[PDB]
Amino acid sequence: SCTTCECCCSCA
Amino acid sequence: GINLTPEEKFEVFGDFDPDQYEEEVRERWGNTDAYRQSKEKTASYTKEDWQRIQDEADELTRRFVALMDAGEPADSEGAMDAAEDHRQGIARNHYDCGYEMHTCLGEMYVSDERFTRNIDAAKPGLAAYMRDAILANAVRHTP
Ligand SMILES: *Cc1cccc2[nH]c(C(*)=O)c(C)c12
Repeated sequence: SCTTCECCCSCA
Repeated sequence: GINLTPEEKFEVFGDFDPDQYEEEVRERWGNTDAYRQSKEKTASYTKEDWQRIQDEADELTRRFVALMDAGEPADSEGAMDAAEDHRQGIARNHYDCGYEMHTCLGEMYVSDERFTRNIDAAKPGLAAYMRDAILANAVRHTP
């Protein structure tokens, strides 16, 4: 996912 | 989109730059729902929104550290409830997330230390605890 860097993301 | 100045970004996150990572996520997932919603709603998000949120993450961290550092296992009633808080507020700020959905987010949480270093800046050895606490939480909350 989302932002690479604060808390959400990408991969399930 | 995100309305923040290079100098202001730091006031709210402190070193985390979305623009630079914006391009990066585009190449990584460049088509995931969780991401599309961020762009979707964030376009409406102002500074007041992110700060109230960051303060939210902080608070969430404060309890994790007080409970985690206490040597309390991540599947602790104390830890499991933390995750509950983690899911509620996070879904409403970026995208409706399910147990299965971000529990996995929790495991890939460690893969890109860009997340861990910004989060762990508050406590060395927490990104991993969040992962076990969050992943475990999804186990019992997923019927
Ligand atoms: C803070 C923020 C800015 C841009 C994009 C984002 N996605 C997420 C996922 O958690 C967050 C919180 C942000």
